[PDB]
Amino acid sequence: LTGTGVLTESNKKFLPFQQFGRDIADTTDAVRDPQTLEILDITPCSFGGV
Amino acid sequence: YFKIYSKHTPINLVRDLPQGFSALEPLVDLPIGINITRFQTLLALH
Repeated sequence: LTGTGVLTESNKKFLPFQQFGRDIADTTDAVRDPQTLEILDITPCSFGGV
Repeated sequence: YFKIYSKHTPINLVRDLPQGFSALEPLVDLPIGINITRFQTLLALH
């Protein structure tokens, strides 16, 4: 799964079966790392209209 | 893929199911790949 975003520690709890967080419009809010099982929040990199 | 969802809760009412909302989480998913049309339940008998 390919995406561009900042990776941060994820406060939201995930049950063991659960692997991917869901956003409103078909994008992945959070991901659990495959190698080590910790939830990571995904935030899109800062963009501001100029 | 055989999917089993299991939830365990203490039950006050012996006779019937308690009214209430319970969410069942999948314990495991297994690739048995067999067709099942009937099922039976095993009870240990003293």
